[PDB]
Amino acid sequence: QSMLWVGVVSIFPEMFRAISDYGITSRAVKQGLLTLTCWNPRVYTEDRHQTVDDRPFGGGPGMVMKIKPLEGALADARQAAGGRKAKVIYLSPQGRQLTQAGVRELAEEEALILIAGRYEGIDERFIEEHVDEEWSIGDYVLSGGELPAMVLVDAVTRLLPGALDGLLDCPHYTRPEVYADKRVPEVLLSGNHEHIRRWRLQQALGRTWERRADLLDSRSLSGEEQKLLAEYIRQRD
Amino acid sequence: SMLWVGVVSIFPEMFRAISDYGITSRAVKQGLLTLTCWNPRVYTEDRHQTVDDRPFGGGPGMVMKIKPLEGALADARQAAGGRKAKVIYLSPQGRQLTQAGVRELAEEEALILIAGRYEGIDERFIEEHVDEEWSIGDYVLSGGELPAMVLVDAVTRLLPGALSFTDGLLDCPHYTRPEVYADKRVPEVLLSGNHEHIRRWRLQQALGRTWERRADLLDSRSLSGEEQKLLAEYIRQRD
Ligand SMILES: C[S@@+](CC[C@H](N)C(=O)[O-])C[C@H]1O[C@@H](n2cnc3c(N)ncnc32)[C@H](O)[C@@H]1O
Ligand SMILES: CCN(CC)Cc1ccc(CNC(=O)c2csc3nc[nH]c(=O)c23)cc1
Repeated sequence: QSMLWVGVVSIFPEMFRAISDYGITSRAVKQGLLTLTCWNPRVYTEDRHQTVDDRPFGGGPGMVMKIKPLEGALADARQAAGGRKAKVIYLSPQGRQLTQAGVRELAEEEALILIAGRYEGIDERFIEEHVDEEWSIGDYVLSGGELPAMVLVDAVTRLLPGALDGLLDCPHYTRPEVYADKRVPEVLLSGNHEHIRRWRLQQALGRTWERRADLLDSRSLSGEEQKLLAEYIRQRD
Repeated sequence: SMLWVGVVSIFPEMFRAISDYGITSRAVKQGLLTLTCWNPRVYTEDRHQTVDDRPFGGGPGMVMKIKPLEGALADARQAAGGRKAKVIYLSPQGRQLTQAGVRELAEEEALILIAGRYEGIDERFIEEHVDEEWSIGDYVLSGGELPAMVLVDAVTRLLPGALSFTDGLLDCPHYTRPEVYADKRVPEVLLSGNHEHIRRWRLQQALGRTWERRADLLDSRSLSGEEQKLLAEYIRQRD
């Protein structure tokens, strides 16, 4: 009955408590908006040492994940999905960088089977055969795909209806009015509810321009927001 | 220990995912990593005031107070000792983390990471105490705990003894046993070639895969004579 079924293929399923016990994903799991199941490839091995790493063909340092244990856990995950259209995602640095655009696309799916790789990664033929899409969470290399898998689940979950632009946010201020010789901008303490809306929007635009100008090349600035940005750039030291 | 990490988060027990598992866990055991947590809620004035307060000027949502954060931070600073500690705020508004930044962060002796929730943080605390602001990518998460864990993991691989985007290129494909799987056979160069044939093929595959998937990384990185030939040969023979 859940609006998104997620199956995670990982040798560390305990690690995923970070999303099952905490936050919006945890809430969604309880509310039944998200079914979160794990599939340890180690419980699909033929030896007592639960060996899941194989040597690489052509030498070189590192290990490759063993194909048969992965095959097992994937088949089992596919089985539990039922009649749901399940997209198989491999979390990989070589994948399509995840952006909110991709998150919206992934949120439209009814089932997601996420492969959390380890060591040097998973065999190319295994990808070629089973994987539907490859995603990266950013241009940095991590030790495994469990944290990227959890990041993907969290990002998509917020979009699931009931769980809860291209412009950075405005700065935020809370109690006290003055702290360590630093005072809250007057516009917030004494100002119109449309002039606070004005200032916040102007700060949003300005901070985006200052830090993430690329997000503004993508965006198409309106008349109203170009004037507030011009005001920001000119009213700045 | 080699590197000292202190995490300022309202969910300190979430960090069990990196302290108990993988390379980071190994590093903590081996004594290369020192992982500590600092809950801001155990620093309020009264145990009645929440960590989340109201935003000045109205609007929807909540903000994180300066005092609870300031307490945890001054305390985290104390435990670092004589170590030069860089204070990082994990935020979507920060500049995007790349392997370049990871290498820079790995050179540090101590790191104090600030994880916030969906609520903002009072700008004055940032202005005053934060040394760097980092984002893990252009997507919205509920909080900075997973980005904090991602930062710690990325950095700990670089710590000597614990064990794409290295040379600005993606990686080559990988193949393991069996020689033939699902009617697909391991490229001969790996089964029969020498250690020079293999280097050349792997480099050609890394170039080709980068060109195919992340052409932007190639606009940035300049291509050499040997590389352009390996890439031309990749493009022209791909099909
Ligand atoms: C040592 S890393 C990748 C090594 C190498 N670049 C490769 O994939 O051939 C091992 C695993 O961590 C995951 N991973 C690492 N960095 C990632 C990132 N930036 N985004 C998503 N997954 C990542 C993937 O599941 C990958 O198979
Ligand atoms: C209070 C302002 N929020 C909009 C109502 C903006 C906002 C703040 C904090 C978050 C939570 N994000 C992080 O803590 C975070 C920390 S690092 C990071 N990297 C990529 N994406 C991220 O969401 C993050 C999300 C939105």
